[PDB]
Amino acid sequence: MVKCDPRHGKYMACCLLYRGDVVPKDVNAAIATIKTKRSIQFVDWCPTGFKVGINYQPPTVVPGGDLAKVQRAVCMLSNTTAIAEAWARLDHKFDLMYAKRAFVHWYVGEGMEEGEFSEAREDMAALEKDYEEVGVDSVEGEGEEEGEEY
Amino acid sequence: DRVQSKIGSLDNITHVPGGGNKKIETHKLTFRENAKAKTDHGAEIVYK
Repeated sequence: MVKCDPRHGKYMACCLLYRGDVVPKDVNAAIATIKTKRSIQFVDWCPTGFKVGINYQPPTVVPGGDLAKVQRAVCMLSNTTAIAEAWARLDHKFDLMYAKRAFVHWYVGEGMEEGEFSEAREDMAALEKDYEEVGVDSVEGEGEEEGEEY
Repeated sequence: DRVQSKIGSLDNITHVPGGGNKKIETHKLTFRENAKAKTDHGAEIVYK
């Protein structure tokens, strides 16, 4: 339900919530095939990137028109660097208008300051480095000690 | 006195250059420097 393609980064976190006619070991066997396909990519510092929950009251859904009524469902909530595009687009679209000072006069007429757009756009330039610091892997490569320094 | 027009259409000929007024963009001066040099050398550099 976000249009960042989840292939464009790595997960740190996943909280999944089953509902209905569900089995604790079917859940377990499903998530082993999600973990096994590491194409579905993860942050290398978080081996244990998953949380489960199971609750036995079916999914219920408000009526109207043609709609499916199933015996079991899932909500997941999930944190991933793949979203960092969205933030790099929104702070660019910002900076594009703000460099011309487009619409800024409506805002400053209400008593807001150019420092406040300044601390905001900087805080997203801090957040740019902060999605990416956590995006960098937990190894910086290696080299052989047997080779000469000179 | 040989007579002339009582009107006189020439008077705004006193008006000043111009022509027109401005332009002035709202906060920045991009590419006014007309693409001369801005750096020296270039390629491999130093070391000690």
